[PDB]
Amino acid sequence: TQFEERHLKFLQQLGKGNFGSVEMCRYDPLQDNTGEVVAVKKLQHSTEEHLRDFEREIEILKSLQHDNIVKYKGVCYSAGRRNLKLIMEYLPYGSLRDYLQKHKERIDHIKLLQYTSQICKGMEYLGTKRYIHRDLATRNILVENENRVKIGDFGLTKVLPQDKEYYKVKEPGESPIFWYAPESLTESKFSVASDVWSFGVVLYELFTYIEKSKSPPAEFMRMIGNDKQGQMIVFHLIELLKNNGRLPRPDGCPDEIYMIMTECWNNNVNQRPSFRDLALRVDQIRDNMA
Ligand SMILES: N#CCCn1cc(-c2nc(Nc3ccc(C4CCNCC4)cc3)nc3c2CCN3)cn1
Repeated sequence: TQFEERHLKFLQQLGKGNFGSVEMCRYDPLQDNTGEVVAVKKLQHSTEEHLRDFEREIEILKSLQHDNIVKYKGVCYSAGRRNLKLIMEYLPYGSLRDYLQKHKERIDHIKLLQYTSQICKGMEYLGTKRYIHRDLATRNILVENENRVKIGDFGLTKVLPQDKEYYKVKEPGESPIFWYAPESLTESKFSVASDVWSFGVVLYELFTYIEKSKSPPAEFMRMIGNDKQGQMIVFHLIELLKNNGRLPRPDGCPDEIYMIMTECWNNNVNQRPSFRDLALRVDQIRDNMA
């Protein structure tokens, strides 16, 4: 937790997310080019609301210790408490979204299911802490090596109240609506079960291999008609999901995997599977394939 700004050497931008950025830096306190490369998240507009959210995000990440969750290393700030920065381990292959698109000819279904199982175990761990991730997507999953992925960003993550199994929240700005459960679109309710709905969309993403015209936004915009503007998009999306319109089975996806997706996409919040059942089903399919 003891990083001093004078010793962080900027190398390049790695990502520009909900509104902050992640940079590759070398932490080199001895100024001899032996320090380690780390990933550094900062806010791009340090309002007090975004800053309190960022402090809570930092506390959430520091409290998580799991093989499939990116490692907290520390914090760094300038004089006062301003320009707060989160220091994390650098993962060399980048986001799963980009990795999968780049290496799709070398990544088979058994490997996708290995990633799926690691994401499920990460999410189950979050749930044991009563955290709701709210932004599960392959762009927020990072690749440490070809056999290990990690949930890599927690900017929207909330803690459940102790008396309730959901958290109601609507932030100004724009929301990844094409990953959202219907009750998150209509009532702004987020829960473990809405994370399960999004997990279904992640599984869809993996099995499309991030083909550009097959993305959830592309498919949903086609299904509702590309005329829709602004708020009409969300309205028509809600109505589409209410009539059980769903993303199609991806090319080459086995029906057993598509059935996992469609069970995650249950309109009835209480009938969606748990992350532990998802991991068991995925691991049984993996074992059958091997
Ligand atoms: N999740 C999430 C969304 C926000 N976000 C977080 C990161 C991040 N990226 C990395 N590593 C990383 C990233 C990109 C590359 C590209 C570089 C050009 N050549 C191809 C590969 C390589 C390595 N390491 C991390 C983080 C967080 C903590 N550790 C990136 N975006």
